[PDB]
Amino acid sequence: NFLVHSSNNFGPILSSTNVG
Amino acid sequence: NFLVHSSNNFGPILSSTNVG
Amino acid sequence: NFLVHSSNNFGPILSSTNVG
Amino acid sequence: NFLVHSSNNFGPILSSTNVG
Amino acid sequence: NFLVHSSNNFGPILSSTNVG
Amino acid sequence: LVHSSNNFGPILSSTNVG
Amino acid sequence: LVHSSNNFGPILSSTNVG
Amino acid sequence: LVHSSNNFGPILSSTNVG
Amino acid sequence: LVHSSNNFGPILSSTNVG
Amino acid sequence: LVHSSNNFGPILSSTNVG
Repeated sequence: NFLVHSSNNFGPILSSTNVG
Repeated sequence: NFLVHSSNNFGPILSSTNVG
Repeated sequence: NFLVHSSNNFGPILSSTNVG
Repeated sequence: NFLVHSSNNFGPILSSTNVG
Repeated sequence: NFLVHSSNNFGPILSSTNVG
Repeated sequence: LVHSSNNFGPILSSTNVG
Repeated sequence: LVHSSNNFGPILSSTNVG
Repeated sequence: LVHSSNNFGPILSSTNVG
Repeated sequence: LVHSSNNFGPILSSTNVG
Repeated sequence: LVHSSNNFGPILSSTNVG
């Protein structure tokens, strides 16, 4: 009996975003 | 008995977005 | 007995988006 | 007994979108 | 006993969309 | 033994120059 | 034994120069 | 024995130069 | 024995020069 | 025995030069 919401929402990976 | 929502939503990978 | 929603939504991979 | 929704929705791969 | 919806929806691959 | 698999293992992996 | 797997193991891994 | 797995193990791992 | 796993073990690990 | 696990063990570990 869970009746849960269980939001994991964001999981981003901004790897090596070599912004200049 | 789950009755769950279980939203994993975003999972992005912005790898090497070498923005100039 | 699940009755779940289970939305995985986005899974993008913006690999090497070398925006100039 | 599942009765599930199980939406995997987006799975995009914007590989090497070298936008100029 | 599944009775599922199981929508995989988008799976695009915009590879090398070298937009100028 | 039953499944509803939605697997995807992508690669995207080689010498990517910029 | 039942499943509803939604696996994905990506790689994105090689010599990425900038 | 039942599951609703949503696994993903990514890698993103190689010689990434900048 | 039941689950609702949402695992992800990423790596992101190699010689990253700057 | 039931679960609602939301595990993630990442690594991010290699020779990261700057």
